[PDB]
Amino acid sequence: SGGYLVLYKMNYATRIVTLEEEPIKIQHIKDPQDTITSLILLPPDILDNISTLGHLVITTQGGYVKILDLSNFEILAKVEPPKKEGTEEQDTFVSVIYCSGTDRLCACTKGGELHFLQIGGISGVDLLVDQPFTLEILTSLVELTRFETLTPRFSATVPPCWVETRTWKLQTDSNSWDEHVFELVLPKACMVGHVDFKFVLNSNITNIPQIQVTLLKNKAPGLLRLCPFLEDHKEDILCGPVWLASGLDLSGHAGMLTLTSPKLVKGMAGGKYRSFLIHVKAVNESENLRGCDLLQEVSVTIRRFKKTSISKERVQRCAMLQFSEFHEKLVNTLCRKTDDGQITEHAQSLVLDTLCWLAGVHSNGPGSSKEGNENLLSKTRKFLSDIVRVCFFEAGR
Amino acid sequence: EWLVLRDGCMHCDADGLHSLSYHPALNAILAVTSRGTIKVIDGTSGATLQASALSAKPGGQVKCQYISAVDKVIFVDDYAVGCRKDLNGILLLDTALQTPVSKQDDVVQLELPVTEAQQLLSACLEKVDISSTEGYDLFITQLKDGLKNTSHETAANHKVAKWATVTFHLPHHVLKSIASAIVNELKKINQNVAALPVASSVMDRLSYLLPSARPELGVGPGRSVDRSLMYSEANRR
Amino acid sequence: PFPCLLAGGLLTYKSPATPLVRRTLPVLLLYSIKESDVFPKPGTLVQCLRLPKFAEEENLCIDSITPCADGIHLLVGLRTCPVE
Repeated sequence: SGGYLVLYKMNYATRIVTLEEEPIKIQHIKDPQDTITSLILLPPDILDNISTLGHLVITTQGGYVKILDLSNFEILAKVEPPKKEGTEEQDTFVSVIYCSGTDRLCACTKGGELHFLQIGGISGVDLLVDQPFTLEILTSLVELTRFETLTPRFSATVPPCWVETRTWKLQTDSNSWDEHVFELVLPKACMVGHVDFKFVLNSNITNIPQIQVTLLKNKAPGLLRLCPFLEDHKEDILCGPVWLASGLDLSGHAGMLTLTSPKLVKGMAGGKYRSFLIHVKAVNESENLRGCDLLQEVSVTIRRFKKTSISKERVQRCAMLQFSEFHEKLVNTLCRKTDDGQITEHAQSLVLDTLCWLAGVHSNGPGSSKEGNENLLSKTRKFLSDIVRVCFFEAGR
Repeated sequence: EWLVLRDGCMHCDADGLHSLSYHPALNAILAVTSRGTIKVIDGTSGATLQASALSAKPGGQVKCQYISAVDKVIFVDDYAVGCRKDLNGILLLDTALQTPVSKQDDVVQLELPVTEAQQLLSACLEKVDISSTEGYDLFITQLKDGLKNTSHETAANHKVAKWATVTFHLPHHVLKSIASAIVNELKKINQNVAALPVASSVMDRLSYLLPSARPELGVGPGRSVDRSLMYSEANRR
Repeated sequence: PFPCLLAGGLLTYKSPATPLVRRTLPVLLLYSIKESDVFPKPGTLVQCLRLPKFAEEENLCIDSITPCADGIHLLVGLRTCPVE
């Protein structure tokens, strides 16, 4: 026989971890050439991109790779071993592991080769614009506006010149003083809210350095002009390019940057992107540290959008971005010209919350078509006197 | 029928592969050859990061396994079982299965990173004068040759540079005296350089490698503790 | 719920033929691990699970033991034990 697969039952009857004598499942490998040498269990959630017990990948004696449902041990996927180069001999697979970086099954052959096996291969939505400005829907919009802190920790590596919700202190290294790439990987694929970038500079700084930081979409592996490194990855930019002056404190020794963009949410709407790149360059027109070397300390933290009770929030969040006529109705609500009752201070407050939301998200638009921005700013300036009157004269604090 | 897609192959070793291990923390394929050498391969480009012989006995049957719950790699040879975890992003697998020595004169293989070696060389050539220490010239020669060999691989690839290590096959007592001398010399000159934690870590590691060099922990009222040996965090806890 | 060590062992014993014949049988041995603070002592057997008859008739040996991701099921892979 090629071996046996016995599915037993965990016993929690007493206070001591015991086992049950009766096996739930008995499986026989009729083929002698299919003798089991190594096995790996695949979590079922990978395929989500009697309750199912996941799938098992086993290497046979003859090199065949078998993927079987653990519930019934039925041969669902079969992969024959490859041919050794220059001959017809079987390059029999010996042991199999799972490579999460490539999302593949990495198996070793008899001849020392390594092979990878890959598994797997707007209309009709209810928008958040057409409905009127009732209190409940505005409350739902505000609940969609909220943010949540990412927990647990994440994975990110930095150039060695920096030494460690995380922080890193910078050492005076000029090996890569020009370019600095910080690579980050999301722990799980979920709704990306924004990222907070905190820095501390040198205490003896009298003039502000001309240094820029730009978020970038990390590229998936194959299966006034910006710096050449940013130009190489220009087509996949997702924030900025913003300079250092956008967030300096009064002292000049600290600062702040919130990195996000409408293009960011519009591109995560496909639900594929999971890793990002932070690109840092000093742009030019005692320790004479220039630009990147001038930074003293850096701290990074990443937030997420709050997961509400309304599903398919991707299209809802992309609605207002794609359809800008909503803002015009909102400025009408601001003017109190609309006849659908009198607008209360709570509804106006939520309207202003939505307006601050859209201004904040659109504050960093990388090469985006400003036609929507032009339309909302035109609707602003068209009713600017009325809105400032109703807010600063006919409204509370 | 479940669908499986094939997209090519890469060549790991010419002697054949028997057992495998993947390290999720480093995206490193710790492929185990049938001759006992472990080839660490980067999981993002398909390039071998390093090759290690684990300092194990020749001809032994090694078996490498990875545990993601504890994030530790277990190597089981025919004689002894070792446990390893990543340090500064690299797995120090050169002495993964090294058997503990019984005497101070027994030669111990010592692995160090590139940056630690550079700091040690800079201190010993500019800021530390330990020429009176035993084995100092041999250690200096080994450090210089390792650094000049490692710099060539450092200038080419960064990941290969980080995975590259410097190996000193030196007696245990010689290494203890050199490390203690570096620590004392850096303490008397009151210079806070990166060579001091490296020397302290090296001396503590060598002490841990020798069961005969373990005075009892005297935790009791009215009794002082010898701070020089107590520098290890394990003693403090 | 004290931790337990489950070792897959193969027993070889001399039995009369129905000259002594060497018989091989694989069993699961479950031992206590956590020391006492009538709980079984560490190194003393807690449970001796017996594999079914097809393991002994074909002289199989326990190849691999792998708990399932559910936490309620256990998978045991068996293979033909070579004869000395």
